[PDB]
Amino acid sequence: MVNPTVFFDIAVDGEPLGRVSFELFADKVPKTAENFRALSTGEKGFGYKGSCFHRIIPGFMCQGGDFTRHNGTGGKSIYGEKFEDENFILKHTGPGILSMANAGPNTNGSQFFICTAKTEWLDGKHVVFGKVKEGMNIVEAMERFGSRNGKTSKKITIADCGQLE
Ligand SMILES: CCOC(=O)C(=O)N1CCCCC1
Repeated sequence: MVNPTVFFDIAVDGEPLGRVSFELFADKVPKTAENFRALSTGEKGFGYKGSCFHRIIPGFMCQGGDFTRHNGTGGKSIYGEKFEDENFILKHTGPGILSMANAGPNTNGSQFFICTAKTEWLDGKHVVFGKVKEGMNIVEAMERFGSRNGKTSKKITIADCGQLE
């Protein structure tokens, strides 16, 4: 151990954009970090590779991780279907925060978002579990394919993903 590092290679209608890497806070939210880690390697036989960022809102966040329905209504965890909010120790303090999307309390599956700003109104509502390490420039590039309601102007996909260490 040590907190693990995962990467995504991002593409735009298939054209490579670049690599984003994340530190996952297994020291504070081990169950949540492990879900995202395993979905990033695909070790359970499903996961993030090939999925899209379906909702990108400039100045707010980039949301993805629905690998089952590919529209924001789907996705599942490595623990069945959904799991509890683990804790809310960490806060949405600024750009680069990685946090769990949900449909209300205790409905974590696979969907997640990457903040591009401080979003303190999500504190206590979404479980923060990591941060961007490398590639914030790529997140900023992704953000530019979003819109105010979150519809993307091109398809923003996870071409590849996995664990770095
Ligand atoms: C910024 C994260 O957004 C979400 O998790 C999301 O999709 N929703 C927020 C919670 C209610 C349903 C809609």
